[PDB]
Amino acid sequence: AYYENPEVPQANAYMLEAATSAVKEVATLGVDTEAVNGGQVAFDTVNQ
Amino acid sequence: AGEHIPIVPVFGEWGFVEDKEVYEGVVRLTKDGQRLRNMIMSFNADIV
Repeated sequence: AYYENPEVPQANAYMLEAATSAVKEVATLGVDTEAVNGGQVAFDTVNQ
Repeated sequence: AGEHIPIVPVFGEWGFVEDKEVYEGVVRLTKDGQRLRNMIMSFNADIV
């Protein structure tokens, strides 16, 4: 007979999906460029 | 000094419910799904 190991709970796994999704929302600023402005204009305009 | 009131309110999306004014950002019924998405997340936090 063989020992069944923890496969990591589906609860823990489903929570990790919501964990990784939480961080990447606010990372986006509306930016679509490799330089200033481009939908991040709000941050750059208050600097100037 | 002015001959008219020099304070002008702006509004995002403006209109009448029927008898009185109502106005909203973009955010009005956004809050419904956002707090919901958090509920499901935080319920699984207990299981972790």
